[PDB]
Amino acid sequence: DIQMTQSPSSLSASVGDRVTITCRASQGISSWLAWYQQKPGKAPKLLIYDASNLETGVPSRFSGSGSGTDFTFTISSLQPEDIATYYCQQYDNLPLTFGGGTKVEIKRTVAAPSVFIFPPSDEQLKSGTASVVCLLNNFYPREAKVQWKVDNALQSGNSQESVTEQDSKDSTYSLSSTLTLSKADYEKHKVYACEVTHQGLSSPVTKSFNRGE
Amino acid sequence: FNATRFASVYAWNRKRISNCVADYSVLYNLAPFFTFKCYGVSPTKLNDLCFTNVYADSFVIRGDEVRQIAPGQTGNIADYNYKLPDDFTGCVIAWNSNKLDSKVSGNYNYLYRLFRKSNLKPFERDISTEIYQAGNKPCNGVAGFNCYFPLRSYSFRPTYGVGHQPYRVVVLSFELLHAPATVCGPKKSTNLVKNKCVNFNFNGLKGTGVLTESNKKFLPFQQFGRDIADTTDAVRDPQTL
Amino acid sequence: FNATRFASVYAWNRKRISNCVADYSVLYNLAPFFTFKCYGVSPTKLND
Amino acid sequence: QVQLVQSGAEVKKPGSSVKVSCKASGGTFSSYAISWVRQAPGQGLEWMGRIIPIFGTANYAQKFQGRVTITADESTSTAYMELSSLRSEDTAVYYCASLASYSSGWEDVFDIWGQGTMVTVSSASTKGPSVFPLAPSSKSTSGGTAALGCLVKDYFPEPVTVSWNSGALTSGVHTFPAVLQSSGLYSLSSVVTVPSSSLGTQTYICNVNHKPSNTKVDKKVEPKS
Amino acid sequence: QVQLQESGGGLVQPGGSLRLSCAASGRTISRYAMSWFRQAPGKEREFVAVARRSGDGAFYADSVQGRFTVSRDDAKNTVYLQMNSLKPEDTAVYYCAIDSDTFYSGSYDYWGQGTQVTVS
Ligand SMILES: *[C@@H]1O[C@H](CO)[C@@H](O)[C@H](O)[C@H]1NC(C)=O
Repeated sequence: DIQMTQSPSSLSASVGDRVTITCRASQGISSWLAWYQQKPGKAPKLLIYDASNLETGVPSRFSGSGSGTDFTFTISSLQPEDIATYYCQQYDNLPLTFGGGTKVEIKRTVAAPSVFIFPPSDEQLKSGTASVVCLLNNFYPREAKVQWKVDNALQSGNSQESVTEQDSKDSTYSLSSTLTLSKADYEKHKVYACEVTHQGLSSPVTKSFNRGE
Repeated sequence: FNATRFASVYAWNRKRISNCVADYSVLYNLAPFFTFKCYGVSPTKLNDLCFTNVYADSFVIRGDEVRQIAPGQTGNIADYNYKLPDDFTGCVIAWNSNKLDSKVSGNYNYLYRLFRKSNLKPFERDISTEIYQAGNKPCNGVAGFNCYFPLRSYSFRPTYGVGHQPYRVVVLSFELLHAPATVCGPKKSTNLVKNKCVNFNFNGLKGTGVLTESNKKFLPFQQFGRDIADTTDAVRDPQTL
Repeated sequence: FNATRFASVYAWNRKRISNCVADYSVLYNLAPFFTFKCYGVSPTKLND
Repeated sequence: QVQLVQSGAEVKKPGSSVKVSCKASGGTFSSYAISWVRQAPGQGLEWMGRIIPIFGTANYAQKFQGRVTITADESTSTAYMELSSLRSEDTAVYYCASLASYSSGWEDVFDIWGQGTMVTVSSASTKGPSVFPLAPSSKSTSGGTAALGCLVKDYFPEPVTVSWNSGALTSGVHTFPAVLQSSGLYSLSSVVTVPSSSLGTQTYICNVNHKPSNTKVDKKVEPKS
Repeated sequence: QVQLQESGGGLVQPGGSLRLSCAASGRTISRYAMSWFRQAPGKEREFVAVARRSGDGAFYADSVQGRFTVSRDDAKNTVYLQMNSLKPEDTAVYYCAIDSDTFYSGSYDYWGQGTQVTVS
């Protein structure tokens, strides 16, 4: 099946700025292209049915142009409803194919995380398993690093991490890690520590607790 | 003509062209326009005439099926999808569209009707697709003999030849009575000579005679004056009126 | 239709037809026939 | 006017066939048609197939022939999609949308869309989450505020709703996307940021609910020093 | 931890051009790409520009692309920044960061000190 590629994959611009999107195809489609905007995990909204014709009710803010093997999609102004992935839909042939999507996030500026730590509770320890969680809140850019150094020795392969999307309330992000261990391992070790590095910390930040605390 | 979107030969698209200056050389100069057939008018003269009204139709059909697009013809397209009046005047234009409309066992979006409850009237359009009644067997749900669905597709597979390959057709329907007129060619105007025998072409009306300031009270909604036997006795200037 | 002396498609049966009426409104359209179709032209046109 | 309403989420073990359907309303059945598309997590859309019920014609993408069939009827005015031999990778949401390449010469791009049906494939069976509160340190304070949380683990299938004070609290409430364990069970987490003075003086409680099993869980949150 | 400090900047008349510089000592400078940042009063940190070893021109944020330039000199362990036609917006406090990872394509920026800019 004929494929297409969207370039670049990610964008960052402030509200009110002009933004452009493009995608690439291996063979020349005869202008049989359409464009969609989709909120991550939500129903797509149809934008453009013919390469340069907007759909019913679509605002004039959206437009596009191009021909042959390539096309371009642009917006006159990045507006509040714009943190979404833009897909260029190919329908030149019977087998429908969809682009990888171009994602845009509001360009807000670096913000330091709120670094917090978690020694586990008794109710969990009664199950025979122990855990420790490290939390980062409301930071920018998209990612930050968290590492476990139980007994001041770095460890790998016993923790799970989850990350949120961009927080549109202040265009920041959050991250946390959950360390997992057994009761025997919990008793064997003495000190548990989490260390953090991010775009906005003057130096690595350490949070830790001991057996008696 | 250059629109990416062309409707089916039923529910056929119709666009009215008014208050413009036409130039038909941009059409027949195009390479893909292999077929350019006109009834009641010739290709060479289109740019010299002026028309009281203009209407353009468009649709997609097979190659050999374009044969059915002519006055008073009979056939699936001529009778159940699109029929020209016996006295139609205008041009029928079609060209190959495989590069656009051909897909492997696809192109369902372009449809037609094989049969209908009754033959279509000229320029009659039917958006509905209800099932033809069988008559011999009660039929509200689907049934046998005649309760088959009217619509059906070529599938426009590229392996098809011109006999089944897609043809993109646009039909120009004209009224060629004289003014009032709003659509016609780039013919330049000239000063108006009076009281001297002069060849005149008033909005497409060619003739030879002497032009004099008329003293008969034309009402504001009248645009021509005919003597006995259809002879044009008077005409109003389309510029100074 | 009703002979059914063609139980195997291998070595299928053939017949030639001429000099008759061919009233398709009855043929291939009565209750016993579950399906019926014509290619290239509708049965309504073929009827006449 | 035409609208689409889909069936509820359907779940079963790997290697089986999952049913999915959505009603046809507005106009009638014989002036209607359906195609189905896939939206798996962390990726874009995908097209499965198309049906025009009254034609009897149907098509499927090169990726889905044989594994997929489509049927519909006028008595109930709805479409019937079925997928067979599902992998764990098949976990995704399936949308049915109104077809446009069915008549009068407009194109095949989907205007009307359904609500989406979630299918998740795993060896596990319907059971509730395991929940345990959290106990942040006193050194976990910053800007006169502290973060508290409760975790959700070992539940299948989706969805799960996490709320604070049974939904009575919303300021600073944060949630996390779920993750899937190797055992085939999901997990979730959520936190809320509150002033250091308010906590202890005012009760803060996490709440977790599991719609498939119709069970509810809640517990208190307190830091420690 | 490593040391890093700026030089230049300061008060200027509106509409002029200003220079800025930043350097380190006693450690390898090539292994890290040196980046530069900004903070408006009462508002958080901003990215501006960065220069790499390849020397493929400059690299900018959204706003600073049409008014800024950057260059470096490894032999002197110093980086340079250039500003044009300073505006009232240039009443903020900057920072000088380094992509603190050994020959990393990405960046974990680290800065030691920052200085102010103010149009009179
Ligand atoms: C046509 O143009 C001429 C020259 O500008 C002008 O004198 C005349 O009034 C115009 N007539 C109409 C009907 O516009």
